[PDB]
Amino acid sequence: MDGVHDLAGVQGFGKVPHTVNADIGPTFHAEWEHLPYSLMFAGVAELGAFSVDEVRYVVERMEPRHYMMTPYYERYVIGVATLMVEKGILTQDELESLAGGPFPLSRPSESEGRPAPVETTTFEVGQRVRVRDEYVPGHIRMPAYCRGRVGTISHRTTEKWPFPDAIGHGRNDAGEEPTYHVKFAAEELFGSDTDGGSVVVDLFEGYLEPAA
Amino acid sequence: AQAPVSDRAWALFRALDGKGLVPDGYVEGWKKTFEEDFSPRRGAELVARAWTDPEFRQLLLTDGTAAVAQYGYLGPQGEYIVAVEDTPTLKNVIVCSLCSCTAWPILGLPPTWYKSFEYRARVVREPRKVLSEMGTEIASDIEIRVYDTTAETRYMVLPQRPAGTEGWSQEQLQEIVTKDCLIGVAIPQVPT
Ligand SMILES: [C-]#[N+]C1CCCCC1
Ligand SMILES: [Fe+3]
Ligand SMILES: [Mg+2]
Ligand SMILES: [Mg+2]
Ligand SMILES: [Mg+2]
Ligand SMILES: [Mg+2]
Ligand SMILES: [Mg+2]
Ligand SMILES: [Mg+2]
Repeated sequence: MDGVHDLAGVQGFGKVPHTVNADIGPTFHAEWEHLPYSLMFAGVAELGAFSVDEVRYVVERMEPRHYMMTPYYERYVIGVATLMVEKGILTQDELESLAGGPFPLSRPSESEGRPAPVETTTFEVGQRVRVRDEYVPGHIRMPAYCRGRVGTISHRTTEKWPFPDAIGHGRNDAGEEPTYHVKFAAEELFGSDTDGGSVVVDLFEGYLEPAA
Repeated sequence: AQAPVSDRAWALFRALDGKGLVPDGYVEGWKKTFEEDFSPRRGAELVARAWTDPEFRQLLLTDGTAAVAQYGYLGPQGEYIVAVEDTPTLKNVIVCSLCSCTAWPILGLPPTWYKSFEYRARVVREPRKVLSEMGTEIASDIEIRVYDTTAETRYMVLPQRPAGTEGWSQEQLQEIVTKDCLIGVAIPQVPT
C-alpha cells in the first residue's frame, strides 16, 4: 500500500529529536501506553483474532492526515480497536460509550490482499536480484524506495514466515517463504541525492526475481 | 474530533476485559516484561561477551539466534536475530522505516526518536547527516550501511571495541555499550 507510512526517502523533515545517549525517560510516559501492545498480544496470542501483520496493515489504513498527527502508541490503540470492531468482537458504539466521546477508527481496507506467489526462486548469497516492479494496494513489506531496484543477496533466512500480503489481510493462503537481506548501493536507490553507502532491505522471496 | 487518548485506551481495555477476553494480570504482566525484562543491558552483555570471547563472537555473527538463545534472551520481536559487525571501514545502523520494528528483548522497546517520522524518513537516505546531527561523526572513508527492518529479522549492531578498554572485565565493557550503540547511531565511548 503506497500510504503515507512509507516514509523512507521522504524529504523535508527536520532534526531527529535526539542526541546520542540522551535520557529517553521511562519506557512508558503515560499510564495507558502499555495497553496497545498488551492488547495486540491478547488479540494475536490469546484470542487468535488477528495476526501481527494485520496490526501493521490496520495502522497503514489510518486516514492519511489522521496517521500524520497521531503519536506512535495512539496509532496502535486506534489500530487494535479497529481490528476488534472489524472482527466483530467489539462495536464502535461501546468503545465510544466507554471513552465518553469520539473514537474514529482506521479506514476500511480497499484490497482483499493477495496469496503467496506460487512461482518464486530460491536465491543464494552473492546473487544479484531485482525487486519485482509491482504495485500492491493492500499490505506489503516492500518500501517503495526499493521497487524495481537491483541489489545483491547477503543472507537467506534459515526460517520461513507467512507472506505479509496475505496474512496482513487474515487470508488462508499466506504459505511460508524465507526472506533475503538484499544489499543496495545508496546510489541505486537515490541516485546522487544520498550521503550513504548501502542499504539492506529484508525482503520476502515473493518480492524478488533474478536480475538482468 | 477525538476523546482524550487515555480515555480511548482504557475504553479499549474495559470493552475487552468486560467480555472476559483479557486474562487476569495480563496487561500488568506485559507491562512488567516491557519495563523490566526487555532491556539494552542484555544486548550490552552480548557485545561484551563477543568482544572478549572470539568463539562467541563467531557464533553471534553466524547464528545470532543461537548465540542470543544461549543467554536466554530470545523473545517477542526477537526470535530470529542477526548481529551486524562494524569494522574500521563499515558502520551499521538500524531502522524500521515502515513502523518501529526493533529487537525488543535485547535492545528494549524502541525510543520515541527511533519511531519518529524524522528518523524513519531520513536515516535511509542521509544516514551520515542524521548521525552527525545526533552527535556521531562518521568519516568519509567509512561505508555507512543502513538495515531497514522490513520483515522478521531483528538486528543488533556489534560495534567496534574502543582503544583504552584493553583488559577490561565484561562488566566494565557492558557499561559502555548503550542502547544507541546497539541501534547503531552511537559509537561506544571510553569514560574519562
Ligand atoms: C514495528 N512495529 C510494531 C507493530 C508490529 C509488531 C512490533 C511493534
Ligand atoms: Fe516496525
Ligand atoms: Mg493528539
Ligand atoms: Mg458515529
Ligand atoms: Mg479482572
Ligand atoms: Mg510465531
Ligand atoms: Mg539530503
Ligand atoms: Mg581489570
